[PDB]
Amino acid sequence: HDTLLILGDSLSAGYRMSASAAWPALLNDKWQSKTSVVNASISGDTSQQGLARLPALLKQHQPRWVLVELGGNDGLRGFQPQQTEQTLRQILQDVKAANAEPLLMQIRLPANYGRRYNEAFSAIYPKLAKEFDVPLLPFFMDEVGLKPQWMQDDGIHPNRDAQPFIADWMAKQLQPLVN
Repeated sequence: HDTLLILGDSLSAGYRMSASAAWPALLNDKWQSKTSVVNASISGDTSQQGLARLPALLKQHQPRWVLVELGGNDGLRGFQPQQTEQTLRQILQDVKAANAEPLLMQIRLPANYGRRYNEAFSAIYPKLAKEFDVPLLPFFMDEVGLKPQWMQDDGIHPNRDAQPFIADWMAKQLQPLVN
């Protein structure tokens, strides 16, 4: 009955698969009658789009914890790292002000983007985790990517088959935090 809210993009919503197929639904199943998992993710969401939806989610779901998994789409849509940092800062602030605990997931961009860019982008996550003194979960795609059979054709998004694994991985990361 205590709720974890997942505020994510495609990596949590599921890319070209249903609600029921994505790892949060599987985690919800695994944690039935202990912890409620509410998936508030939408494919393609930027950090700014996530923040826009946040006040209505906090009021509606009154979560105890909010897992923030955003930033991956920000560069592609014209937002610089410094803008992503500030947007995430604001998200963490709203979660704490609603007396929930923020959990930040580390995001990594494709090597493709540039070495100068990736270091700056990746660096905002530990910076904010330290600044707000919150859990920083590792980027699960670092592991999922090691199995081509778990990747959709685009080489970016985990497929249906990957979702049970990711649910297991999240359950383990989140266990000490949630009961």
